[PDB]
Amino acid sequence: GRMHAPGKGLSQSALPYRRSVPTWLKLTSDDVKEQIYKLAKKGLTPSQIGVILRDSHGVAQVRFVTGNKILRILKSKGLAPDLPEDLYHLIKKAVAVRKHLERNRKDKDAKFRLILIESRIHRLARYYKTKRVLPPNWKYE
Amino acid sequence: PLAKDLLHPSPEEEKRKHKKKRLVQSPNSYFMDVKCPGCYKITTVFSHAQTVVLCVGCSTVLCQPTGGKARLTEGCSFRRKQ
Amino acid sequence: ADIQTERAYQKQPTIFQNKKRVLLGETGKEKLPRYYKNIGLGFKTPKEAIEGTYIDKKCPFTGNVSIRGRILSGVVTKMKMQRTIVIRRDYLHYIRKYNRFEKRHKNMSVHLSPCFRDVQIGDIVTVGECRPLSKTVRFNVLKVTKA
Amino acid sequence: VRMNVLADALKSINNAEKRGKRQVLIRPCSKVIVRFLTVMMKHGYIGEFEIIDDHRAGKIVVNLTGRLNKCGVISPRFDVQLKDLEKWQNNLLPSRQFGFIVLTTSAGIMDHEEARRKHTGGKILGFFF
Amino acid sequence: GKCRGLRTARKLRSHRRDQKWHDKQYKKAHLGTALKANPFGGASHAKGIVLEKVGVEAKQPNSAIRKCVRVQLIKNGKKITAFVPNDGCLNFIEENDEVLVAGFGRKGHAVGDIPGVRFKVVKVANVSLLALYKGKKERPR
RNA sequence: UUGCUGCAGUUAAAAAGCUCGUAGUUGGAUCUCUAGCGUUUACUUUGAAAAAAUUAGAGUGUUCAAAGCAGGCCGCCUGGAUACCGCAGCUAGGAAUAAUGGAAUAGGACCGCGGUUCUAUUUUGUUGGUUUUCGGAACUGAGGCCAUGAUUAAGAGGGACGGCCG
RNA sequence: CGAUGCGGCGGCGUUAUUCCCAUGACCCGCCGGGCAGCUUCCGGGAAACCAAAGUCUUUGGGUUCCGGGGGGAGUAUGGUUGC
Repeated sequence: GRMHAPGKGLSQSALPYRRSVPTWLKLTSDDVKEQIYKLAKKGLTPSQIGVILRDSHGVAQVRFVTGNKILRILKSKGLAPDLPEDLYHLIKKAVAVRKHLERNRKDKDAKFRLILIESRIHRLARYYKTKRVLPPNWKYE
Repeated sequence: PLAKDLLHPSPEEEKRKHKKKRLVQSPNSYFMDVKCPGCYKITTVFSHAQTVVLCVGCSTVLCQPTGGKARLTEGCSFRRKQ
Repeated sequence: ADIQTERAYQKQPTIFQNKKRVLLGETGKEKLPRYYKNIGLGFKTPKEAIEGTYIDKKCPFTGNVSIRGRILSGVVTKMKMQRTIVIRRDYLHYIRKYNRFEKRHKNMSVHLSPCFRDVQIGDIVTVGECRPLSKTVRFNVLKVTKA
Repeated sequence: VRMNVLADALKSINNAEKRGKRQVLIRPCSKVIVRFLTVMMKHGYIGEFEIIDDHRAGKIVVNLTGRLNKCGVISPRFDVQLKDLEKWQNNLLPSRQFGFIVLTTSAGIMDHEEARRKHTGGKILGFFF
Repeated sequence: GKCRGLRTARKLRSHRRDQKWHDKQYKKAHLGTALKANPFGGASHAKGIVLEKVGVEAKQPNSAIRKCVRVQLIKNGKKITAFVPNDGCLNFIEENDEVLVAGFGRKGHAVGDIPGVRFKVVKVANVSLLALYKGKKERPR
């Protein structure tokens, strides 16, 4: 089921068997790379970049056409962000809830949900410190 | 019950059954090409799409983001690719 | 001096450092002959030991310590003493009633020769048994392997 | 979450056979399951099976003959010696005439009778009769 | 649910070890609290001096006067009530005699009829009551 | 009726009011040798080491037996065996199973190539002074090659976005 | 097995936004996750009953808390928290 919820939701992406590039795809590996770079400069997230490239330009899977993933391409050049996507998003959700809580002292629900977010930050931070993508002195405030 | 070929299910039963609980996984989504009424240039869009997409040819909205599949604008004709 | 920290003079007891030298060799350069021995059980003596200027009577390469008995390993847990480190040894004790194991650790103080420089916490170290050196130290660091 | 995939695989086969289904679906598929099923087939309990290969992690579809009484997993993987094997085949098997304990040994995954023949201990995976 | 893991020997041993205290027999045995409270102090038989003869009434369903003796022990010098066994054995006992008493049979608990007695008289004045009952001996005068 | 094998917990005695969480335990597919090695263990099989007595057990008519270590043949031919000995520590095979890592701002592997310092203690029959190479190291300025280097994306999990819902 | 709540997917025909589509309200199916219900000799249980309280002598998926005849007793004492 979920991390911090009783729901057993089964809703994710089902990537097809055929890894083969579609015959109708005109864009080449280098052309896609140039597109990813141009998108990345506008200040976007690998998630958003992948969605925009899937919707607009008709690239089913970047890793199939190029042979490398979005964060990996941006890492290889050096247009990758300092904090990983998911940790950054948890921190901005945490500070948003804390900003709400600072006015509302009675909102017990907000306090409970903050505790649940903080737990996700710490559990993800520990993993990133284990893989040595963050420094070992990295704390949360 | 008791005799079904789990190996070779009938293709209509295969399509009905959930995308993740199929014998071999395949997405229900597809890639389709759009022909805008006030333009000559062709564009490709994802069946369940999430961003309002723009045709830079005439600078007009094509498909709308919805709960499921993206609703195309009136006049713009969609056709299945492979 | 660089090597001279204490109240008494530090010097290798085998080495004599007051030979009669003539001016052609005196004014040329200054270098004391450094004593080192090869410990037996296929352990190469580190270059920093045969080249270094450190003075340590408990170094197995450049001191009066003969390595004999058991050769064990351990992981470094505390480097917070003078030329000695606390290492941890993890093992599984088999309980036959249940037919299951329980993990147990032993922390032993080992002497770390000042040759082994820029050695960090967490890496594995192979230690050799020697005569007792302090109250609790009976083992001497022979070689380091990085994590 | 899922731990010891073999446990789910053997439990699935057991329930299917008790219910009287002529085929059973196992997911996911690992070498350990394939070798275990191979040992079960070699002695003539299941017969032919197919490995449906998707790119993620395979599924097995097993033809079931009405022969298998029980197929159990032993968790955790206990350390079994030649001297202790009498005790195990005395405890788990229903008779000394038939039934087999499947050990993973340095030689490979194999039944207890072959383990005695080739003279090597290992880890107990499961039993069937 | 029981933990079955290969490295759970400590958990199982710890649990089994502390859960044995909830057993009535083990706790009464191993904890040195029964022994000091036991009038004999873990001795099969004990010797005492008679205070007085006493008639203890039986339980509700069947009425009778059970003949007994109040005896003060030799080792710890505390008072107990002992039940004389066979018919007319009370006649052979007199006040202020030396008497060997044994446990009744039910491991220091009561009897079917006679309430609040643990002990029974086996010897009187260094002579077995069976011998005085069967007339194989006579009370030393 | 203390349950590791092997017990219970809706009503018989029993699941914390509820969620988070460190230690603890458990953890998804996937990779077919050049006197030094090979990535290191756990596991398993073999070997030496391990006091007798005891226990199992060979031989032996104590008159039988529990025993004992004696005895048997007409000066002789005998016996006083053998096995087990948790764990851990030594020793040599196996490599299924289970942990661990070998190259990701390439100071990565493998090949021949430029130089700085020092040294081996053979050499100009032996002997004193300079310069050497060979034997052997760290530091580097480049070059060629790798089919050059990232398995999959769990009906595991986090996060993103879309239109709702209460 | 028929309903139901939220979302998605496909499809005759009624209606409203005049009409065409396109959105609502219905109608008939499907898929996933929830609140449940009816039926059943799957199988359990001492039974009452339970599609879990099933897959248990054909006994091992992972892990936490926890009971050991009835009273004494959630009592006495000690510790700790609180005005």
